[PDB]
Amino acid sequence: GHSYEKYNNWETIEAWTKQVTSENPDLISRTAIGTTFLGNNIYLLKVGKPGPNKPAIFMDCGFHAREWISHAFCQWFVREAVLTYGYESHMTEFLNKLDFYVLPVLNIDGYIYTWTKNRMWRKTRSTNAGTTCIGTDPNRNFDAGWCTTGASTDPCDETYCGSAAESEKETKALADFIRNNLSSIKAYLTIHSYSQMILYPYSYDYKLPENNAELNNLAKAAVKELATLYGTKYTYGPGATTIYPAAGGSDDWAYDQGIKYSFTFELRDKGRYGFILPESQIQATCEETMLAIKYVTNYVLGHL
Ligand SMILES: CCCn1cnc(C[C@H](CCCN)C(=O)O)c1
Ligand SMILES: [Zn+2]
Ligand SMILES: [Zn+2]
Repeated sequence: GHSYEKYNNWETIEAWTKQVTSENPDLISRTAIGTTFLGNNIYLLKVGKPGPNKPAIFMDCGFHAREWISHAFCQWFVREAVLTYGYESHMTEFLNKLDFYVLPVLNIDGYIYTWTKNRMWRKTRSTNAGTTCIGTDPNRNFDAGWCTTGASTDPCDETYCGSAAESEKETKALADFIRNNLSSIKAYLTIHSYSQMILYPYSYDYKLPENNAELNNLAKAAVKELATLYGTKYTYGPGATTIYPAAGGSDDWAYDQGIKYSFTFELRDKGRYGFILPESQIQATCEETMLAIKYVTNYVLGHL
């Protein structure tokens, strides 16, 4: 059975994508945007009250298999949408005016692998020529400074960028969906863990986006909002001044497509538990993260 306060295996998440859709037909529709290396359907939930020509926000979770709190967060976001639509002013305004494309688990194959064999798996589960080493880092596989600094050319590395940009079925599917819906997607949010940061572009080169000042003040404000609940401390900034290079990211790629609000969220903790964040922190982590995501959503809605 599914629980929003526990980590759910893929079979349970997949069943939940179907059930949450059938239980909430006037707010949610489900599609499959492609299949993974292992043939699993990559489900996408479109959350919002259907209406003519609505702007959208795209959010994905589970790029990196071991970052289980990310997968939990996408599910919590849907939980919140369903639960509070009609019961709280902001969420119902959000669902009435915007559509949210929520991709709960991008790297399904890796996620399954973290449940069956290796809790610390990160990459996809595709095969690489000339080696028995498996997988490509999906967040080094986008066409954004592809395979430059911070992305490894070695297939045995955790940061391998793949044989080519969009070599992975999962990243090709995501990129295809975004390119096909570029005129409506106004923001791109990608959920990861750990380290408690809100990043924005650029991580493939030492350069700053043209709307750097705007993104910095929004990230700063979202960090402040997140902290109000439990005092959790996040850092933020463009990759260029905040982290070491990490070329081939989807945030940078989405931004270079023209999606001006493109953010990577790295959730709890700061390293005590790292990727193995206890289930007892799911609720609090998701609740505080909701405050930042809603802050960003509200901002986007006011900046259309
Ligand atoms: C200990 C935290 C490590 N961690 C895990 N996941 C991430 C997300 C970044 C995003 C980089 C900007 N595209 C990355 O893919 O490197 C960081
Ligand atoms: Zn990650
Ligand atoms: Zn709540």
